[PDB]
Amino acid sequence: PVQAGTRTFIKELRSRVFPSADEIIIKMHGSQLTQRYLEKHGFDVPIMVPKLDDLGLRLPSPTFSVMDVERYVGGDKVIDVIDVARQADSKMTLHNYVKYFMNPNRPKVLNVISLEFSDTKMSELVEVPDIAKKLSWVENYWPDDSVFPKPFVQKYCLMGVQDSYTDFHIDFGGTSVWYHVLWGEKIFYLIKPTDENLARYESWSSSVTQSEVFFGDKVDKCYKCVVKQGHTLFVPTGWIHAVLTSQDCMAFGGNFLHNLNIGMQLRCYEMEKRLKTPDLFKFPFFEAICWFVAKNLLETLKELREDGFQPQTYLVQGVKALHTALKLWMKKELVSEHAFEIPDNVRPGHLIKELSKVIRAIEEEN
Ligand SMILES: O=C(O)CCC(=O)C(=O)O
Ligand SMILES: [Fe+2]
Ligand SMILES: [Fe+2]
Repeated sequence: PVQAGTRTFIKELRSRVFPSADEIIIKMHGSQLTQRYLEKHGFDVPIMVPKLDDLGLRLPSPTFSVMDVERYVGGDKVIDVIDVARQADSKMTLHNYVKYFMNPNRPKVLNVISLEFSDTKMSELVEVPDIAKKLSWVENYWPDDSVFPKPFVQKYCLMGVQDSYTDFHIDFGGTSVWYHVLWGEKIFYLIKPTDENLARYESWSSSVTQSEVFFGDKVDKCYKCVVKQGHTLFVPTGWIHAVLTSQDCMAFGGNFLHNLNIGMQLRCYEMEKRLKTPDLFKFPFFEAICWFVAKNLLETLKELREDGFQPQTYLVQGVKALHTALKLWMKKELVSEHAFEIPDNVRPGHLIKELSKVIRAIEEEN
């Protein structure tokens, strides 16, 4: 058995020659990446932006070190660290990790991918891509008067040593993500969320041998995408991926929900419940925001309707998806676990009704 994360597993991973990510990803300029563009062409595949020009992405120069991160963040903060060889979660202090990171003789391969710092002094040193902020649900529909706290999943600092490996997974809540390498290099293994691939992934996740079975071998194509320094990668909803730190690296990233692929976002969330993924603890109120969005998307439609216009395809599909989800969460035999997530500004029974007819119309009036 070849265990994920081990020196042996890495020998095989580094030797396989996967189909190039160039077969599917789109490379564009920071200026080309607009909400307008996405709403027409769709956001169904990874988008690569080689130069950060025009992304609105601001961050410390290529010399920003791991030592600086400890200063700006505070070596005291306890962080989640990954023992890659054992594919297990550990704990440490930003101080001890840096000490480990800088020692030339690393006795083990440890990785940091969950350090959220928007609540620290290192936050001012970073501004996320404008596109991410334009699409982000939290950026557009989160009321300043809710009881639920606003989620901080927009700024992560990643620091991994050579050969750190994150096994295949789908980002929490089915969120999209942006990724930038300050220095070093990351290698992404990307799998398209085809119905076949999603079923198989959920199967592989709920099987004991998951760690001895390379998921890349269970699908038709596993695209190798090399993210070199200065590059920014945008991974869309539901994409299954694994990442390998080919060399000591520091990168930044963030997660965001949007109106383009609501169907896939709802499918990935429901799957993550079925597998009881500890990751979902990062978007505790995914359902709360879904109600907020439904109210807004209902409005947009009510308008286009009362003025004789037909909505864009993705918007009907998306709203129709929210409809099923909201209705499922209200079932008498289930509402007891979803209830607390219903905002006090929304009338559950009523909203699901307004959605029902608005969808009824569009479907019939077409
Ligand atoms: O860097 C890693 O090892 C994993 C990163 C990742 O999965 C992400 O940004 O969505
Ligand atoms: Fe991920
Ligand atoms: Fe968001």
